[PDB]
Amino acid sequence: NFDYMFKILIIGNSSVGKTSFLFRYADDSFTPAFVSTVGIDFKVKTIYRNDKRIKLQIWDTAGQERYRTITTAYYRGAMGFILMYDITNEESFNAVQDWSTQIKTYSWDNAQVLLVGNKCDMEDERVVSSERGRQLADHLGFEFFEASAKDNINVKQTFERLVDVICEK
Ligand SMILES: Nc1nc2c(ncn2[C@@H]2O[C@H](COP(=O)(O)OP(=O)(O)NP(=O)(O)O)[C@@H](O)[C@H]2O)c(=O)[nH]1
Ligand SMILES: [Mg+2]
Repeated sequence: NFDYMFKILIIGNSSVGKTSFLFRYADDSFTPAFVSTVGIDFKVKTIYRNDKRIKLQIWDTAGQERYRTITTAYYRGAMGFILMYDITNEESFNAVQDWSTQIKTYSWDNAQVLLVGNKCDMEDERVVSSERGRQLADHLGFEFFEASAKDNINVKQTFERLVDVICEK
């Protein structure tokens, strides 16, 4: 049913929009409701790149600290990570460094990572500049993206770039 299968994990503080990000990408759907993820969830999505069928096993992790042990247990085997924060939430941005270290502690075999500042549609409520996001991504050695699960801005682009760097690894 596939030529390659890439395991991808979406991590970051609770409420940054990780589930919404996946919901938009996999089902082209979005819900304004906040239904916190219990531990970890996943969605499989088959994409077609260079005439090849790549199965994307996407794990949607819970952001709350109490689920750290449950979620980090899935880091090994992950080939790509979407480290997400909310442009309207400073605390979620300040947590990026620690999320980055978490990836280093539990990930294996040079997993690829993209830093994503979600909810970019909330321009009037923005608290973290794109400049700061880009600057942190650079220092962490990650490529940067700002996106919107709500307005469907850069969700596909984010996932496709991740698939590219994983494939070209
Ligand atoms: N305006 C806007 N709201 C968004 C966006 N993405 C997600 N949200 C909203 O932010 C809230 C939390 O989103 P959710 O996807 O549940 O976040 P999460 O990071 O998965 N949470 P947890 O880690 O607690 O499971 C929801 O109310 C959702 O509608 C976005 O791009 N724009
Ligand atoms: Mg969630």
